[PDB]
Amino acid sequence: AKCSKGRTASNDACCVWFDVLDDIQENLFDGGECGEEVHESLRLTFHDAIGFSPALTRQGKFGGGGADGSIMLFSDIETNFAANNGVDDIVEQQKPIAIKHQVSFGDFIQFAGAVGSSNCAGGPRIQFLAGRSNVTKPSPDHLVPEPFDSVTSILARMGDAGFKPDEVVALLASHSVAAQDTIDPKLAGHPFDSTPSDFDSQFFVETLLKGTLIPGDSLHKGQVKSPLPGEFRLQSDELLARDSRTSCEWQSFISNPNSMVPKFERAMAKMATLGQNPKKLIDCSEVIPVPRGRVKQPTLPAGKTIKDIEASCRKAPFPRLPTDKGTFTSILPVPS
Ligand code: HEM
Ligand SMILES: [Ca+2]
Ligand SMILES: [Ca+2]
Repeated sequence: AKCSKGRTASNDACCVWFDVLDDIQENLFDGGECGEEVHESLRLTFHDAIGFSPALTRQGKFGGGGADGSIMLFSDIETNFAANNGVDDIVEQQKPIAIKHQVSFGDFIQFAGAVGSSNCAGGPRIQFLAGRSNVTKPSPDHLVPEPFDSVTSILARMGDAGFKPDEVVALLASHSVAAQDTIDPKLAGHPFDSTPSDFDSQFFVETLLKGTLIPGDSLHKGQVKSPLPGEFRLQSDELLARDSRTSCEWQSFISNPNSMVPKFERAMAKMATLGQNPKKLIDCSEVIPVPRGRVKQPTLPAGKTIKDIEASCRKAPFPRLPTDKGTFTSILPVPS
């Protein structure tokens, strides 16, 4: 098939996404930058997808429709979940966009995440299937994992959805390109790692550092201590990095940074299609750009040493990674 601007799709129905791609890379991702709107976007893929409980379904109860765009269709309901605070912003930006192209909301949300992550340095190229219904029902509450939930409860929430523990760690790779706004509003935009626009293993490293700093005037529900100024640290992430169910895979992304993108692509492709039949969708992965950027060597921050690493696995010693030189430069917030 032939699409706009001299472009080609194996399947004709994918042709609309090429023009969607042009719009969001300009009028949402600012010339395809890996910034706030990509971060929000990528986070939005999860808040839509995870509204999916087969355990609830098995009991004659509605268990959510996963990647069905309901968070957008029923924004009023869903975004006033406490687990969904700060989410209404990127929903209300995306909504008019997906309307003009008459793509379904579920399709659109998975698209923006797939597109934006490709904008990130050493970013992943996420599979993108299309044709999700635009008819669904709002997600039941309390399905989204909270940063103050226990690992045990978090594993069980994602296992219910479909994920084994290894896969959760993989998905969390998204935190490399991430900051918070609602745990501590006064620290809004401070990233979970030192390089929030690179898709690198720095998140897995800095999560294993000891928490030594209180960045705000106090700590908060779901927040623990940071290892570095400018950096925020989630309770859930600190735990998962050290939990013996998850510590070794957490570490695997450090000892083998090449494995991070393909492992994260696999799991994302599951997530983008929770509550969906892939055999009932068409493959428009072509539209999603090839990411630029080499896999970076993971480094220990300036001022840090292997002594600062809370090594939590068990089968395999921590890898000998070099320390950055100089004094540590306090980490700049993600732009407004
Ligand atoms: C497994 C349970 C998870 C928990 C408990 C969790 C928790 C959080 C929290 C508390 C924030 C900060 C939100 C705020 O207050 O502004 C955040 C940010 C973010 N999360 Fe996660 N998350 C989880 C899984 C995921 C997954 C599966 C993805 C994507 C695959 C993801 C992608 C993101 C992104 C991209 C951000 C940055 C948002 C921004 O910078 O505006 N998270 N997460
Ligand atoms: Ca949903
Ligand atoms: Ca990063």
